[PDB]
Amino acid sequence: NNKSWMESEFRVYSSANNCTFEYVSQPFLMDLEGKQGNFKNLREFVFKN
Amino acid sequence: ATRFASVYAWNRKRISNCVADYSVLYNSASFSTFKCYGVSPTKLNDLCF
Ligand SMILES: *[C@@H]1O[C@H](CO)[C@@H](O)[C@H](O)[C@H]1NC(C)=O
Ligand SMILES: *[C@@H]1O[C@H](CO)[C@@H](O)[C@H](O)[C@H]1NC(C)=O
Ligand SMILES: *[C@@H]1O[C@H](CO)[C@@H](O)[C@H](O)[C@H]1NC(C)=O
Repeated sequence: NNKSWMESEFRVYSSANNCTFEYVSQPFLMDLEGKQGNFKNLREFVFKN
Repeated sequence: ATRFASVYAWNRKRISNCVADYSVLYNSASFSTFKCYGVSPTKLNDLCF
């Protein structure tokens, strides 16, 4: 009906309590429409604590 | 701000991930009581946490 792709469900954690930190970036508009063909994005990350 | 919280229900706000200025704390000498324990009252702008 609504010709668009949008996130619907967040099923990561049931609840949170005694939290410590939270940060939210500015609003954006990413393209969630399915793309067919050879890969066009490669993202590399390194995490260390 | 215009309103504060109650003594028993003191409102706690977590300050972090933001650029901080402590000059206004002592520049405006409109506070009857201003006391820092374990931290220099005047050197608030020369400390990190
Ligand atoms: C389309 O968006 C409207 C507006 O929120 C919503 O009421 C409706 O349920 C949506 N339909 C579908 C199929 O997602
Ligand atoms: C993040 O997405 C979830 C699920 O769509 C939504 O409930 C929540 O309000 C969103 N948060 C922000 C800051 O957009
Ligand atoms: C939150 O967790 C920390 C880490 O164990 C603990 O020191 C603190 O007392 C907890 N706070 C509450 C309100 O449970």
